[PDB]
Amino acid sequence: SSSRNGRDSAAQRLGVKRFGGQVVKAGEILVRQRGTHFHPGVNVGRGGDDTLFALAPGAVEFGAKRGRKTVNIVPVARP
Amino acid sequence: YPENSVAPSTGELALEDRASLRRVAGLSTELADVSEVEYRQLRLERVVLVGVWTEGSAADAEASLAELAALAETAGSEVLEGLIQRRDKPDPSTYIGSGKAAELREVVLATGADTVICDGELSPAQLNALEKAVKVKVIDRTALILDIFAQHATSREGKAQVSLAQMEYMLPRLRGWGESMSRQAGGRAGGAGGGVGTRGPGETKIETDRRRIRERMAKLRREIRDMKKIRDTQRGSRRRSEIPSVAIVGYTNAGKSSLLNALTGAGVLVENALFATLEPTTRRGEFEDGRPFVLTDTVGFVRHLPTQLVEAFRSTLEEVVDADLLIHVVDGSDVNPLAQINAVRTVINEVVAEYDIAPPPELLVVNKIDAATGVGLAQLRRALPDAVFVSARTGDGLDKLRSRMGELVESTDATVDVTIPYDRGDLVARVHTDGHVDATEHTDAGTRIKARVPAPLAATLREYATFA
RNA sequence: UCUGAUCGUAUUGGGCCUCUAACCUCGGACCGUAUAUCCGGUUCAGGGACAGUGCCUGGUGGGUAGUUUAACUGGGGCGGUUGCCUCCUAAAAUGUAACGGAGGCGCCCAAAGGUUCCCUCAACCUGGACGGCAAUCAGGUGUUGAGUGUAAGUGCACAAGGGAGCUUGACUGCGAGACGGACAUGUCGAGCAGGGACGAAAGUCGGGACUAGUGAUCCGGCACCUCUGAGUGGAAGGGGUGUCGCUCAACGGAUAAAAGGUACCCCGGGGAUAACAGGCUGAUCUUCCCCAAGAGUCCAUAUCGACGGGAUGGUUUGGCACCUCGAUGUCGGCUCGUCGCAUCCUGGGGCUGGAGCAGGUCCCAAGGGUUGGGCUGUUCGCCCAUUAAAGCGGCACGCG
RNA sequence: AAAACACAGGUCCGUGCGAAGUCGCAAGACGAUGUAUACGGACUGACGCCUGCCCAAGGUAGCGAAAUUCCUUGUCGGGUAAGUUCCGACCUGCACGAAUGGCGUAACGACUUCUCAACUGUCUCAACCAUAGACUCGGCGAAAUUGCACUACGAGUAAAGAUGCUCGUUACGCGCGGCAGGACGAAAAGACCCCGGGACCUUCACUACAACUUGGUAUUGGUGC
RNA sequence: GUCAGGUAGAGAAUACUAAGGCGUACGAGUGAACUAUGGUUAAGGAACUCGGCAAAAUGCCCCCGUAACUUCGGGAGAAG
RNA sequence: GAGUGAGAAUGCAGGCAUGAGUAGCGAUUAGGCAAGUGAGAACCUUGCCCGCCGAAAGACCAAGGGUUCCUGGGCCAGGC
RNA sequence: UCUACCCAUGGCCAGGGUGAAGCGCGGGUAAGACCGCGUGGAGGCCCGAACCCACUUAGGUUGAAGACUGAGGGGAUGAGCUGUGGGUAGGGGUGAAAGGCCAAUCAAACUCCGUGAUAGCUGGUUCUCCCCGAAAUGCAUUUAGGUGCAGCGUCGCAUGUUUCUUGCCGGAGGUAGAGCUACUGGAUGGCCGAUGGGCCCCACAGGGUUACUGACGUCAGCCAAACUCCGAAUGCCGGU
RNA sequence: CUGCUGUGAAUCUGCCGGGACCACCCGGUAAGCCUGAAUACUUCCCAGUGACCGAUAGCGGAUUAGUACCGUGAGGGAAU
RNA sequence: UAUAUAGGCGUCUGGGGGGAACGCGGGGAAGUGAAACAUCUCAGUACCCGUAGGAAGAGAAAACAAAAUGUGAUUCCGUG
Ligand SMILES: Nc1nc2c(ncn2[C@@H]2O[C@H](COP(=O)(O)OP(=O)(O)CP(=O)(O)O)[C@@H](O)[C@H]2O)c(=O)[nH]1
Repeated sequence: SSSRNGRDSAAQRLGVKRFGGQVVKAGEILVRQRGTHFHPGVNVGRGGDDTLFALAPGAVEFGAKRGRKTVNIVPVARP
Repeated sequence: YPENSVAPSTGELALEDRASLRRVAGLSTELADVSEVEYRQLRLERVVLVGVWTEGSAADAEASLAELAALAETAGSEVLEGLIQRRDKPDPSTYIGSGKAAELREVVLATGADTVICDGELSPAQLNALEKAVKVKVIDRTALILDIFAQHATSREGKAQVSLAQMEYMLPRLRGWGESMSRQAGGRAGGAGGGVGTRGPGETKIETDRRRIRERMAKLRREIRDMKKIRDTQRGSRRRSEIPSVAIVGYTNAGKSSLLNALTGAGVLVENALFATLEPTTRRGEFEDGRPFVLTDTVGFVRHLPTQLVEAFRSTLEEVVDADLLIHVVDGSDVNPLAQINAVRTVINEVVAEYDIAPPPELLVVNKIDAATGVGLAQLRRALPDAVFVSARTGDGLDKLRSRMGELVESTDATVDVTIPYDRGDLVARVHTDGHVDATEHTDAGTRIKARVPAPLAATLREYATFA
């Protein structure tokens, strides 16, 4: 009475790695995603696998534009 | 062990005139009403039949397939085609002739098929030999006979006795095809249900484990033991009253239930099928002048009565052996009504052999008058022996069936003249209401008459019986 | 010696026939010898460069030996899996088991890659020769329902979908800083230089819309290098760079190389794990009930009562694996019991399709009783002859 | 303790003779002080029975029967009140199986399974009698077992079967002779099942070796083609 | 391994005895159940039981008479 | 500086409990009395009687044992 | 020295039956074969003690005894039983073959040695007080009752509130719920309606039609882990 | 550097080694011998030593000790 | 059988067996470790055979070394 099922895949730890208002260094990953759940705005770039990474030191921000959630890096002012 | 293997090469199995790979496969069977055999989904199994020509000829040759096609349709699956062979010798392996296994596999693959039938009980191996070759669900005459009763089952009595018959038919072939059926199971719904066939109970299967099968046969046998007591308790009043009873004995589809509806105003079910009425049902009726007698139907009797299913017909057999006058209904469809009647009558012989009381008086009738004898004319009405028939395939009038039935029923009621005086204000009322009032030669005052009376009224008026 | 047949003489191998001196004979006769079927010696008779033995070498070889013969597993076997990818389970961060529910992968593409530029489908409506429901064409409606090489999902109409021009970035030398993480693995990466592609430039290009398409180390192969070079110069070998060889698929990969029997078994352990027994559940089973379609001669409920529904008992078949494997001895029979009543007889009642004789069903009732035999291991059941009856069950399927 | 081994009988195979075979590294030994009417191995296991036209090339050529029992195929009766083993006439068309395996077989058997006659305490169904223990008295005088102790019962609870816990019931202290229902009684670190290790056995598992066999070369030479 | 009395017997079986040697090493009681070993059992006669297990029964000598089958030997002590 | 700390290993050596003054006291033959001996007598000595074996349980030979044979003395171990 | 078989040399088997060959006589005959009678005394012959073995049953079963006793049993002139003396020795022997026996053990005897074999297995591990104080999870495993690394303990060292709770603020989510005329499915009853059929004219073209069907669509009510136009509460990530 | 089986050299411009091999250099001069000291061990004997045991320890053996005793034998083997 | 030898006769000198360890030469395991196992390790240990000596074995470069004007038999210790 064998079972045809039983297989699965590994833990691709997707999800947002830096949330709103979080201070980031350049190059850091912001979301690991499959597809285009999020888009890039200002100072945000897309990697090979639809990853989103910072392009300047700053603070993360999540907004929307034209109907698609986008991630931006607002430049923190030096106090 | 393997000798010259050129048998279907040059040799002929039983080719006296027409055999040995001939597989006439004539009479493609099948029938269409308004098309839409299913109307949404797989409501037909596209079955195929089989027949083995034996003693007899065209008189019966096609008769088997004619009966089987109708029976399979009743089960509710389109019969694609039939296939027989002259078959001088019934081969115990598959009794099919020259073992044309590849040939029948190919002619069933050429057709949608996916279901096959047979004629007669098949031994476990006697059917496996074809299961292997065909690679399709195969169920023989007795399997379908039982499935019909299962589908039509209505009450506890039937749902138990048909269940027992099915278990005991499995008993000799618990190995092989039963496991083959269970392997893929019904698969939503199978071609052979269980205790009730038409969905509902019996949805799972018939035989799955030998232990459970034996257990359930034991329980079922005890249940029928219980039902015998219940039935004989119910059947008290008639035997306690000595009330004449008659039985409608018809082969099948002979309009027994419809005839009962007629002549008695009964409203019993009359469905198009070879096994419609499940248990013998009865009703009180009146003869020409009175005699509040009883009339009962019988359950269908098909050629080669499967002995694997007798618990169902046991009640019917009892109800026919505990009766006086028998009326034999036939169906005017086949070409050999003589064969129909002789076959169905072959059973009363063993009935009386077992429960010997006497050969009951006999009468004949054949329904379907409107549609029957379309090319028969009144030969069967004049030249043929005792028979009366006016019922139509839906219903008609009854003219002398109710007269000769009374004249041939037990005439135990004494007809000796008795003298009834005036005496009380309405003393004659007792006789008027009891013993009929035949020949009410009412005169005057102390009215003098002549009428029949039963044993107690005769003995009560004995002293007053002054000759005319 | 260069372009080169045949030459004269001397050095040699094989096949075949022989010979005797190597060697062989448990064939004979003599001597050591008085005894000796030993042994050696002389000689005669047969073989004979064979055979046998030494070193080397290819086959046959359980005759014998050393061993291997995986794990998961609602006990074990049998069956079925074993790595990677996607979804649900998965409880709105990540993650999360089950022999839980579905599927794919062990590739493909020299363009289906890079870049520049342009376009918008499916479906529907109306009209048109073949041509139709569906081909190509015209108009309109048509914001995503078509398609996206390949599983599913995340996305894609800003197009990642559809066309075309040119190209090879399917680069070399790197890499701030991060994700994931037992470790080893695994993913992302702006930007700098060299030399290119596309484009007027800005710019994009370190393979494919993303996520599977793979295998550590060892050992060895193949090309190049300002390496090394066992006294010295070389070379052999080694080293670096780049790459190559594993259904090592049991996919973190014991060996380069491996199946089975044991009731002839044995040892170390285990109630971590089974068979009997107890325990929980009650699917199955037994005891009934609820509703009443129908049957029962008319008449649901004298007697039954389908399709459906609710439970009791813990005796059957099972599920679980909680005690017991440093021992709880299995069935049937015999002896001895004791108990429940769901009563077989005897006792008291109701109803009756109870005239009487009897019967059916229900209620109360456990005091006592409930046979002997033939076959059947038979769990058990069939038969014989009686009786008022030859009851059903629990107690480690009571009691070794 | 037998149906098993053996056995006389039979049929193959090896062996031409310090044979073949076996023990031994070898010498050597047995086989044999024997010689194919013998020796060694291998199966079977007295004795009898098993069937014709083709069968310097005639053709399908497998007999095509039997003494055939899987043959509960009710396919009937005898065996008795009810009878298992069986006994006989039927369904028993590849059935089946046997050219070397099957049928028969007188005699025999502490073999297996049944029926009859006689006989009986085997039984219905038990009673009595004697002896040897038991029992009492005198002498000597162990043993296994043993966490403990002035060690009840019911219903419960608990590692789910309670002398030992809870709540109730019952029971004056101490012995003697008996029964065997408990102490999951004693006995043997369960022989069953699983796990790990082992052993021995099998083989077309792996890898070796003994042994056998094939060739090169040394022993090993001469003359002729 | 050797000797082998007498009677009844075929007998070296069995019984009782001669010669010879022993009473061999815990006893004395006691009608307990129960166990072992013997004995007997009315009437039935395998009903017991998985199974005639055990026990019972026949058993010697002399005269008659001895079947089916058979390898012609037997069977055979047939059996009676 | 340690052979340094035991209540368990079905641990090992010695001593001693419980069962318990309990089972058993070893074949299918059998002993009794009188008298003696002696502190002490069922068991020893003598006399009688009774019983057992008698193809041995009698009498020899070999193997094996090794002084167990006989006389005197003794009786705390052994003799169930 | 037991036991398996073999070798050398001895011994033993009470008593009683049947009666084969051979030989003689007589018949049968050419003829023998064959038939009766006599001596004769063969036989893995018969009955049965000694002797040997071990079929049944009871007893014993901390036994009288580590294999016996009682009572019946089988062989008992033969492949017989037995004494004395020898031979075959372990991966070897012997085996009328049971894996039987080889000194109370044999699917490879005994003793000593290698040796204090090894055992992922079971048992054992001895005096006290104080402080702290777990895990039964993840991954991998010829792996699952073992082990390595991480997690969770303790101790020393370094920093020091970075820990944690509460408030407020900034975040992504697609669960609970809910919704479907917003997607993919199934489905409940109506409404209109192509296919229509069958019917009235009758063409077949052209008009009505027709207990009826559902193409599309419409109304009302539904539901879904692998449906979502939406969508909380907690949790989580930072800041304060 | 060596053991077995084949084959098989030159005597100094000779021959071997210098980590495959080749040339130059360098070191030696095979196929012949003998040779103490430095070094390993205690059957035995003599003189001492011990943050060694002290009668269940220390040798199995403080007393009959390889004794009694067990086994056919090798062999095991105490207590006081 | 002729030379001669084998062999025979006599006479002289030696060996033979034992011993705790250590020496030299030669055969040479497996348990075990590798978490299995075969190479491998165990380990040239155990055991065995031959053979002595008070010690043995090896010993006088056909050696090392590396261009150093090198050291100068063997043995055994300590480093490396
Ligand atoms: N011949 C006949 N047929 C009839 C009559 N009335 C009806 N029928 C048709 O016959 C069919 C079968 O019903 P019927 O023959 O009465 O069944 P039955 O023979 O009484 C009982 P069963 O069907 O089991 O044999 C029905 O479908 C019905 O339409 C009649 O009077 N005579």
